Amino acid sequence: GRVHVPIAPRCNIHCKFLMTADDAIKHVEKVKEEMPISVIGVAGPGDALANEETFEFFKKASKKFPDLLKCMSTNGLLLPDRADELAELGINTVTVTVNAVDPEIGEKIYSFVVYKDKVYHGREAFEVLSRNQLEGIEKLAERGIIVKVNSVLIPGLNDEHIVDIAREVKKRGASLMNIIPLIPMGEMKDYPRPTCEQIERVRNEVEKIIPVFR
Repeated sequence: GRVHVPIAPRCNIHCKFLMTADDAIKHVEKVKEEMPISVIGVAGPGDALANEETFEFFKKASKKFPDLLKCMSTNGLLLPDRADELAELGINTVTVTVNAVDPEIGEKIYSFVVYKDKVYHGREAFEVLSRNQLEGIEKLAERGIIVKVNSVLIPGLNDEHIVDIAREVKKRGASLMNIIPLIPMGEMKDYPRPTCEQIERVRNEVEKIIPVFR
């Protein structure tokens, strides 16, 4: 019962691990006529916040679809600058991908970040992303938007660090954490998919700090 529309091509970060807005509206209305829908979301293919089409779409969906839950996923880089607008457009839930809170780990996950038309590399890239996404969680949460945090479990990189993430995002106002196992491909093809003993171990530990999606 959830429709995601692909209207957000541009991404503003490089992590190592199409419709117009009006065409997406017509798609939702056609899908609603054939299937019960309760949620509309924007999640990709890039970052939702890095694309003006995202906000044009939710503006129109506000009028045409007041009853539906509205959600989006983002890396959070633009959340401090867009959090107010998201609230005004009726976004109910935002999923923020947070893969580290310690820069010695985060610098190994992100290669660069593009923010206000400056390219940051390496450790500075993660520090900019991390500050913005964590502040963004609190700006969303204080406006009533449900914040869900996605964290990719990278064995040998952040596996023992996920509970630190959970403590930090809980302090900022997150409601739920979703631990996602790494699927190695291309960049970081040399990392393994986590064992299922490990994924359920970390889920059980995180659950003591914040609710976990299951």
